[PDB]
Amino acid sequence: KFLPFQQFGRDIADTTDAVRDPQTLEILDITPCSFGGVSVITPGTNTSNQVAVLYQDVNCTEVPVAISNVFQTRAGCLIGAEHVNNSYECDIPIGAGICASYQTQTSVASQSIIAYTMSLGAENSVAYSNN
Amino acid sequence: SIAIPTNFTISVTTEILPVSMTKTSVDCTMYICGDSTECSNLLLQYGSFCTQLNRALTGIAVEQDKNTQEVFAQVKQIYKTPPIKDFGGFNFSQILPDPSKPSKRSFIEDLLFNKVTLLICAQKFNGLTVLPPLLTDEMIAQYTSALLAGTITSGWTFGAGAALQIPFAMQMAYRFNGIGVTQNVLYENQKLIANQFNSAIGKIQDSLSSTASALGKLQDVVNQNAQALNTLVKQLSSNFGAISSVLNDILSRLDPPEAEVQIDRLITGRLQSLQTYVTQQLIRAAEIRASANLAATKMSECVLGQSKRVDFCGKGYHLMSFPQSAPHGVVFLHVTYVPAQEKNFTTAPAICHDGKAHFPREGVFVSNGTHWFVTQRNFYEPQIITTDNTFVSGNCDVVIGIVNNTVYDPLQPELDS
Amino acid sequence: GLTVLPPLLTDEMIAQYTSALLAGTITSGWTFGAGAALQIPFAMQMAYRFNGIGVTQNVLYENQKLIANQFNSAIGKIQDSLSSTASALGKLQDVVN
Amino acid sequence: SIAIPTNFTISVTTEILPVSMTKTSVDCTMYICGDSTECSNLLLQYGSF
Amino acid sequence: SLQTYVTQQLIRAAEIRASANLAATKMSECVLGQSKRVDFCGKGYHLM
Repeated sequence: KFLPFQQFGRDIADTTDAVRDPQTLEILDITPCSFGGVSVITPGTNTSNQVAVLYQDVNCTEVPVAISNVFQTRAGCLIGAEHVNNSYECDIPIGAGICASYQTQTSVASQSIIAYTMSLGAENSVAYSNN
Repeated sequence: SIAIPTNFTISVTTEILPVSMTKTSVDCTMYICGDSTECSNLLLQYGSFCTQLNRALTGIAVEQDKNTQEVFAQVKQIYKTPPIKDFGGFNFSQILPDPSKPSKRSFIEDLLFNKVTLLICAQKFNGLTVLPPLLTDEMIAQYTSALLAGTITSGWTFGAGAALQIPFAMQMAYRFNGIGVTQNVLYENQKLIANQFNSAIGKIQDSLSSTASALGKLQDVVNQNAQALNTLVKQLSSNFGAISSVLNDILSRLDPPEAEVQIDRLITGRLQSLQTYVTQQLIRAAEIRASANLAATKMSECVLGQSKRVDFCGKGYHLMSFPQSAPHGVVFLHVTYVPAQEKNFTTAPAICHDGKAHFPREGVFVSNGTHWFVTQRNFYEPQIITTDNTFVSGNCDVVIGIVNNTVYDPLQPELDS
Repeated sequence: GLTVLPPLLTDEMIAQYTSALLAGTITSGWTFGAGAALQIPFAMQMAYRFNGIGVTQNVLYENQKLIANQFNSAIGKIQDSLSSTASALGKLQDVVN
Repeated sequence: SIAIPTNFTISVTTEILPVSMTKTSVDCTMYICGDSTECSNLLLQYGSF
Repeated sequence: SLQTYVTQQLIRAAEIRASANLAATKMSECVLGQSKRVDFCGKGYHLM
């Protein structure tokens, strides 16, 4: 709710979070559209020339704007990544454990950058006993 | 005069160390210009301080990832706890992770996680992107669980090579050997030792969920980082000399041929604030790196071994250390041997039996006033003086403080034939 | 505007700590830092440091009087070592400078 | 071939470790402006430095 | 000038804190016990 003489609202740093339009008396809001950087995940150029672009802290909505090829990590939307059920060691860290690691499985349905939750190592169970 | 303890209180003290500041980055163009093209062009002319800033902060984030990955991931294989837990009466259920919770953590780490609690989107608008740590809380908990399993089953040998299952009492007796106490003490007072350990663990658990000031270092580092970011944001609300503190007003009111001076003032002031901020971040990250190296070393020769260095693995003699996860930090449960229940005694460095001094081969010489006994240094275990506990070192004249007393020969009764 | 706030631990209290550590180190040996202070004859504690470097205890007692002169003469050398050249306190002066 | 010592020696070696520097504080307006109220207004314009 | 002085202090304060933390270790290992770390508590075999 705004007072009769209140139409501009500075949030913490003279940034107008909320404004009131002049014609009617609605109370509006301001939020920057698509702030947030990018990233590039690729193997060596000699090894391959296909890259995967990361859009951090961005929900998977702007992918068709700049472009399976869809993934929503805890850090941000990642394109050009093929999820895999199993887990290997971390080759190219991204975030939240998702470590991209390009691998050519059998030259068929491969030669693509894949992203997966990294394994922590080889699981083990020591044959413990009391004697 | 000598004093020897007769009882030991196995304390459990917690040492909390920062391990990593919150990963953070900022965009020069977003912070200084706020998505304005004129300011971006002016700063591109002004120089590559943008690249320097971004590279420095990216290096900070990378080295923090390295700290997190190096202080914890010291195990080649992720061991898991055994199903049946007959750990010599040591109730480990409080620190061993259990599947009852939706998150596979233990209880003490849960209390630590819920102890520390911290708007961000408003600051995030001006390029204050916060990257998430590569290792997640679940994987950190799994690392802690693997370390605890290794310590509880193999002890120290899993640091060197393959883990070797050891009965828990056996490795505890080995640790008493390492701290100069014979195995017999433990193998005679095992039940009392287990009761003391469980009582200490319970008291620690109750103490943790009493006052939130225990995690002082972690709370202070989080608060310092939040305050630094907050004042960095608040710096945007200053004129720095020009008519207005917002770029859009300057652009609208004044043409660039005249507004260039004011926008240059804003650019210089904000970049000065930003470089001050990154210098502070560099120094704080160096401090955190030193703390993380100390934490890694402490884990290396406390959890995976038994350091004979005083106060490195808790006050008093050191037995084990149980690492536990924490929000952007680690905590160690230094299981410390501490003597108590002392008693005055009369001591003599040597005994002259047949003209020859009989030094003790291992232990001290004490007397209850009537008899004469030899005991281990750190525990009152009276023993009859025999030739097995002593060794002759020549004539008994040069030594000072020697007392005339007999030495029982074990062979003589066997010579009854 | 420049000011020099005094340290909380004044020169008197600091010298008490070093005295307290010295008192603990001499009589109680080293156990005073770990658990509780335990009276130890200073001859025994020295003989129990030789045992910590492989030298048997008998060596110290067989040569205790010789050791006492060796250590005390070294201390006297230290006193002359300090008040001969001020360059011994290098790092401490550099901080002040 | 092995060399074994016969008569030992005991030395005393001094070691030097700094523990603290001179605690120092400073005030801007007294340093920067020097009790002048004309400069005190200008300084606060530069934000919370 | 103050920024340079303050920045100088923080970096220098890290030097002392590094030494002070090292001093505490020397005050703990060498003093409160006998340390087997060669060339950490004085050259040669250490006593106290």
